[PDB]
Amino acid sequence: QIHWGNLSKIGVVGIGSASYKVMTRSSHQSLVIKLMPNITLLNNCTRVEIAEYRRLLRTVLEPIRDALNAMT
Amino acid sequence: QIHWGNLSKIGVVGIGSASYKVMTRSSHQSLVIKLMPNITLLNNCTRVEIAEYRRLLRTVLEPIRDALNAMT
Amino acid sequence: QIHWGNLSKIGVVGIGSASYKVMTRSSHQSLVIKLMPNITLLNNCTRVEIAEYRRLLRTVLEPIRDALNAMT
Amino acid sequence: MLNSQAIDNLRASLETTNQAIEAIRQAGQGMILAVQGVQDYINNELIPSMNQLSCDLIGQKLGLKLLRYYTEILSLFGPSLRDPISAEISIQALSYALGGDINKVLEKLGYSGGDLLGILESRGIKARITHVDTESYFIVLSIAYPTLSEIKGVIVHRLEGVSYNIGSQEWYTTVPKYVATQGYLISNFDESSCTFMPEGTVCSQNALYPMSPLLQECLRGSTKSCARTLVSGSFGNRFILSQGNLIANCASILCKCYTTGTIINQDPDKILTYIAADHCPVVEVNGVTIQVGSRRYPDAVYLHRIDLGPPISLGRLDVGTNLGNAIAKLEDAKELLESSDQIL
Amino acid sequence: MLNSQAIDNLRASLETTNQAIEAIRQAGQGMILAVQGVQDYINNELIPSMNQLSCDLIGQKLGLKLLRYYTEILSLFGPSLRDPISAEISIQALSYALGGDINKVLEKLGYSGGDLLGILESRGIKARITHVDTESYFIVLSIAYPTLSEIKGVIVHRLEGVSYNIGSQEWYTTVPKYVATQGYLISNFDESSCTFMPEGTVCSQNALYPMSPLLQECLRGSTKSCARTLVSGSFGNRFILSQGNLIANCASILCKCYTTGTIINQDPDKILTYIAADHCPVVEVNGVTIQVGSRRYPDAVYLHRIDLGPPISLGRLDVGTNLGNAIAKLEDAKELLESSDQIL
Amino acid sequence: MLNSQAIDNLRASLETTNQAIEAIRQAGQGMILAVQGVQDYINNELIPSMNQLSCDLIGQKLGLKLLRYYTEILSLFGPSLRDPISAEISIQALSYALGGDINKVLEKLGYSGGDLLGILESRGIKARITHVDTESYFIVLSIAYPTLSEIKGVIVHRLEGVSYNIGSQEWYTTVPKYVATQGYLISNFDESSCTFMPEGTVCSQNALYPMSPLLQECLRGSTKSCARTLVSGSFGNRFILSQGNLIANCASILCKCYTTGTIINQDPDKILTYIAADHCPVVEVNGVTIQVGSRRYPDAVYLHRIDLGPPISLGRLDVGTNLGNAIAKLEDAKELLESSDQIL
Ligand SMILES: *[C@@H]1O[C@H](CO)[C@@H](O)[C@H](O)[C@H]1NC(C)=O
Ligand SMILES: *[C@@H]1O[C@H](CO)[C@@H](O)[C@H](O)[C@H]1NC(C)=O
Ligand SMILES: *[C@@H]1O[C@H](CO)[C@@H](O)[C@H](O)[C@H]1NC(C)=O
Ligand SMILES: *[C@@H]1O[C@H](CO)[C@@H](O)[C@H](O)[C@H]1NC(C)=O
Ligand SMILES: *[C@@H]1O[C@H](CO)[C@@H](O)[C@H](O)[C@H]1NC(C)=O
Ligand SMILES: *[C@@H]1O[C@H](CO)[C@@H](O)[C@H](O)[C@H]1NC(C)=O
Ligand SMILES: *[C@@H]1O[C@H](CO)[C@@H](O)[C@H](O)[C@H]1NC(C)=O
Ligand SMILES: *[C@@H]1O[C@H](CO)[C@@H](O)[C@H](O)[C@H]1NC(C)=O
Ligand SMILES: *[C@@H]1O[C@H](CO)[C@@H](O)[C@H](O)[C@H]1NC(C)=O
Repeated sequence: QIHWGNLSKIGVVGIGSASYKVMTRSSHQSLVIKLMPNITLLNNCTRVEIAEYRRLLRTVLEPIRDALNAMT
Repeated sequence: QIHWGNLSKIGVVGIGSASYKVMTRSSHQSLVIKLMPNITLLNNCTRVEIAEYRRLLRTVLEPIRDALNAMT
Repeated sequence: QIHWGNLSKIGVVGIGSASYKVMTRSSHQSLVIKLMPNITLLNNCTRVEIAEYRRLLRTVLEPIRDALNAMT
Repeated sequence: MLNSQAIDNLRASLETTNQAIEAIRQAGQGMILAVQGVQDYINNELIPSMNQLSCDLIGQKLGLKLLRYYTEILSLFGPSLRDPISAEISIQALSYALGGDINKVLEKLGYSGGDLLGILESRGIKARITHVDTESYFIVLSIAYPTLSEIKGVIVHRLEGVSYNIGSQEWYTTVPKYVATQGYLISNFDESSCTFMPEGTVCSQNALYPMSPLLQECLRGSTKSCARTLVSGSFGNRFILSQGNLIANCASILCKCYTTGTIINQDPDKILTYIAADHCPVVEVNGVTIQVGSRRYPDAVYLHRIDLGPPISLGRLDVGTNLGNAIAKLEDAKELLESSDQIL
Repeated sequence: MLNSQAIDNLRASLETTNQAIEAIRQAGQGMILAVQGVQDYINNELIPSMNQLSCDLIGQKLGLKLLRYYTEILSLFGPSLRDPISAEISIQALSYALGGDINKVLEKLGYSGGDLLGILESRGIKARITHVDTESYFIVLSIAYPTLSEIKGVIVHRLEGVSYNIGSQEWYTTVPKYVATQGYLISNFDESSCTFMPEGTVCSQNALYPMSPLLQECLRGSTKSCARTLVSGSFGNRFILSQGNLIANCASILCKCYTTGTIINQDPDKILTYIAADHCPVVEVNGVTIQVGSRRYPDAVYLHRIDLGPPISLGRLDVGTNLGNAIAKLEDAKELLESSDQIL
Repeated sequence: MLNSQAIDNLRASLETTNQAIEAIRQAGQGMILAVQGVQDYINNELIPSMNQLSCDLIGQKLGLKLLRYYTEILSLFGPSLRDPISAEISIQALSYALGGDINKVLEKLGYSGGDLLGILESRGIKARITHVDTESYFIVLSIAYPTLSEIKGVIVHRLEGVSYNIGSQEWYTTVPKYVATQGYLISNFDESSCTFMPEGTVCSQNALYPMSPLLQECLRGSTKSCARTLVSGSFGNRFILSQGNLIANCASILCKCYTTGTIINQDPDKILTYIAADHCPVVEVNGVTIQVGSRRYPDAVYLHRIDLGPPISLGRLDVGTNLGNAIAKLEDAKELLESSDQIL
């Protein structure tokens, strides 16, 4: 029951209004991202291209794995 | 007119100085990003490749539209 | 020390504990990222493809240089 | 006799034709080697070269598929790969994790649509990488989902103050930045762990603690119980901007409407002056220019145009006109030979 | 007489043979033109087409190799390219800058391993782009690494309050959110520039300032010195959630366990009520439903499947049957024609 | 008698000639089938395979162009795609939205160049996705541009405190973290919604409220009016670090220059000790090792090298040497037969 009429005569105004929600215990889920898709051919025409993609993955994934081991 | 000399005899120091700017009513602009470029040929040699790109676009754009519809 | 038994009788509880570390003078290092790899052949087949890559680079790099020159 | 000359000339004429046929026979040998040389070229430097072209193109097709898959992963799980300790998840990753739709996200998490707006804007959902397997190239991502409890009847109010004049003296009222009400009750509010939003404040920790009886009287109407501050030797603020409405203390100073050029006069009966964004878009208060209206800039469009080229068109070889010509003439010699035998 | 017509008999037969040879001779040029036409088509139409296909395919191989490099740059240095003024570095960029391993990172920066966890989670390492070269297409990043000094013996404690109840009157104690202790000494703590973490608090500025003697007694056991607030006409919080344990003031209100349905009764001797997540996963306090237990959702997997096709394999042309047959039928008459001259 | 044997001699000689032409004629038909078989293989299995390779290569060219476009969009509008509610905009997207240059950005937005630095560093420009069209595949962003008003003459000062000794007693002065001055006037400053930066402070809300007369005298020189805390049973900080200069309270403790090994001895008349980075880069105060100088690490470079191979080089078929001989032999018998035919 804030009296906004009297309270504005002393320079106080209300510039917002909202409900209140407090955070309780959090839930958890595990998501597995497989970065290497399942390829069925694996011929001699794709050996070099698969290795080039694997080298891209090692550039990204290896610093993550090496940092997890060091910090834990 | 802070007396920085007398005030350092009691352990108080000044470690910065800056001007004061207060934020005011914001401006607005609309930007439209066309994620699908304008291909003119559209032959039979490009039917599969265009569909593969549209599937990539739907993976990104569809969750945005669904979230906008649900949250608004 | 803090008498946690007596403070619980007045509704005060301790919900954490940690060590204290304060930041000091920071170190500095310069990293140079070469976004245009060194290509050896540069024959007539690889002319339009290198130009299209350079157009991609200018879309990203040119706004950075212009902003740096204006703000400095 | 006469027949001897006739036979000798016939013998000489027949002898020449024997040399004539043998020359044709050696010409036939050249054709076989030429045709064999054409066939050898096709099997030695065309078929192997085209198979290498086909083999190279198959590898290029897979490499483009692989790169497009990574760009999809970088598009969705980008911040997590760069920040394995704590990173916010994307709306695409949240949709995939809980079913395949936001409706399943809302029901599984118990959100209300406006709860998700306050969680997405406050960045409450964080992902942490807990396992990386470089042998088989996958990462395990652990996602934490906030749970929200609403205290029914509690409303959080934001208070913004401005100086005011009593004659020739300038005062300032000290009030908390935030208060909370539950029906007729008023309490204090701590905004340290909260995010003020129109739909509702989401606080990670408790924010409500009681209010003293003296401050309750101030907020309930008895403004003489509030703590004032005479502005002598100091200064405060003389205007507030509140979503397109300007609340200013234009007493004892010069306020003018920069757009129309008029002077905004403070009538002594009223304490504060209220200026709307429509009556005056730009206002000067005490020499300070305030933008009350909202400027709009012309729309911009980001687009691309791709021009292709039709593939090569290799037509029919069409060398059957010369082959048919030789076929017809070979048929003539086949018939003509039998006729000569009948004479003989 | 008989010989005269005999000469004519040879004359009529021989003359046709010359015409017979003439027909196949011109048909021979038909074969030559066809073979030459085949060669012209290969040299002028197929060879230029394969070279054009090879030239086009080489360009696509470079383009794919060259876009994959950028996607690696965007993957590691993405936030810095978009925000050149200030951006956090990725875990991959940090390893590259300092040697090539996290072990080199820890020894060069003098981090304990738990210091890196605190720095990474607080986002203390920032990169600024200081130079962009457009002619040669490179950028220079300036990376700042924090250095940490640990005050040995200082422990930071987080305090959380709840409105306790004695008799029928509800009270509330005012304490700082954070305190610090060094052995037997207690001080105040300012969390403005700090990040509270289980391993330790990393503060960019100073946080320690001394505590008044009156508040020291309150924290040391003399709870009568603590500042207390009678919550009459106001309201505070009635429960605290901390690490899966709920601390609630269940006096004078109705606390019930939503799962089991039982009513939680507070013994009058005890002040606060402690509820563990095992006994009750969901609790209702004063009509508010609190989730104290942790829910787990089924695991999800993000994966892709790529299906390819075997490259084409053109077989051998294999025209040696007809070509080989002609070879047998060509030089078979070589001796037959030569045999005629021998008897002559 | 003589002629009769000669007629039989011509009878046998001409008999083989008719058989001789038949053999080479049928061998000629074998050549036609051989050449036709070459034509069929080229037309039915090389041209379709060439066109399929050309058709597949056109698709791969478009797929790379489309993927390069998305990577450019992901590079510029990445955070907005992942966070459609509120994400910061790129320096590249800001340049594109307002014309095509930063000079147009500053003119249209009315920024000073140092205002953009403050806005970019505080992340004041947000983009919100307001419409997604999944049929024509476009999105609409709504960019909000902050408007800044500068109050002339107001300077914001940041204060930092440290304990000091007068005799054997350690004291501590309580002052606000921030103060503001306007000429001779001094006010308080609330940093809750502000970003303190060297160029200036950008505050989303008001930060200025007046100062009490007692605190004004404290800051103006009358230090006896300042509120002091006796550190008895508590502790504060004994050093400050400020832009590579260390301010420390080295009274009654042991301060050592760890690099040189000398003891930093404080003159009793002076209150605080000032240590510069050059004189001592590493300092020990009360057993705490403090890094005053900034360590520089050797530069690192991120490189890539692409090595490729020239495309195949198929030469001319060059079978004209065998064709020329057959042409020469064909012309040889062409004139030889005709000249002998004149004898008949
Ligand atoms: C990958 O594909 C193969 C062939 O279809 C099959 O074993 C299965 O789908 C996948 N196997 C593994 C080990 O991922
Ligand atoms: C494929 O490559 C392997 C490894 O070099 C080789 O042993 C095998 O013969 C190749 N297969 C063909 C069909 O060329
Ligand atoms: C761009 O696309 C639109 C619709 O897809 C089409 O109407 C228009 O003609 C295209 N632009 C050009 C220049 O052809
Ligand atoms: C192109 O594809 C369409 C759809 O299958 C088909 O009807 C049409 O015949 C094709 N055109 C050619 C030239 O192959
Ligand atoms: C690129 O490689 C060539 C190899 O000849 C070398 O001379 C040149 O310096 C290199 N350019 C660089 C490293 O920028
Ligand atoms: C491309 O350059 C090569 C030299 O590598 C030259 O032989 C060829 O004629 C050039 N083509 C054009 C169209 O300029
Ligand atoms: C508000 O002011 C008016 C006139 O002064 C009067 O109702 C009273 O003083 C105030 N109201 C309350 C509820 O205190
Ligand atoms: C804590 O309470 C107990 C009993 O009331 C008693 O030791 C004393 O009051 C408090 N402790 C201290 C150290 O003051
Ligand atoms: C500053 O300190 C000196 C000596 O400590 C004192 O005489 C003087 O009054 C103080 N104030 C000013 C404003 O100089």
